Amino acid sequence: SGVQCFSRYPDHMKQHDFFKSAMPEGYVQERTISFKDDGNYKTRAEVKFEGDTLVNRIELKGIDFKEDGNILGHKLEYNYNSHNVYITADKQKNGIKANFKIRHNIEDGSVQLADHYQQNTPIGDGPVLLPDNHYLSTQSALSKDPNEKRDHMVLLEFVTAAGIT
Amino acid sequence: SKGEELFTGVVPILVELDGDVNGHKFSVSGEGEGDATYGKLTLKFICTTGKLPVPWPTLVTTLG
Ligand SMILES: [Mg+2]
Repeated sequence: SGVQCFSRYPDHMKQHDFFKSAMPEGYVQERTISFKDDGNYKTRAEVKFEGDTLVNRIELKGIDFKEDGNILGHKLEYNYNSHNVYITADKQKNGIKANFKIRHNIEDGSVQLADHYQQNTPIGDGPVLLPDNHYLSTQSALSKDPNEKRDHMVLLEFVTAAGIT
Repeated sequence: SKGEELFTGVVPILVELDGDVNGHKFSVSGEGEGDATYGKLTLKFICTTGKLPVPWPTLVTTLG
């Protein structure tokens, strides 16, 4: 979710790709992630090229978590459900907003909702694409490197823009 | 857009996070690559400060 510039925009939707349009100077991505009946994350990221490399630098602050809730109690399964990211323009800031719901599977079979609210604004002075409403269809697979003993995550993700004819 | 010509091939990715959740401070470093032609991302993340104080899935949208 951090480098949505890697989404596949169908050719007929390429005029709606804010994320690539802000490159190489990049964008600021901010979120509030509200865990139902628990705490929240606030995140601020700068996504930009450093040479030929796409860099995502993030500061994350979490408050109001329950000591024995699903987050600090580590009660969430190591897996991930498919979801859509709903994007709208934010013309007043020459960027975009997004909203979506993540459902984290709890180890008892229940679900921990994480409501996501997102804002992105360009860093540079080049023109950017302000999109019509659409969404990103996202599928993610989490795994472990069997030779890795540090605490780690391996992620494979596929993202495709959709919602416009 | 001009920016999109930057994405027609495989692009290396670096991710760096500093976190503080309920006073539990931690950092994560990630590496991998993306291929927007296919909407495809592959990344590996390491908690560089020791054990991650929150579940990895809760960081996917931030780091991925
Ligand atoms: Mg239009």
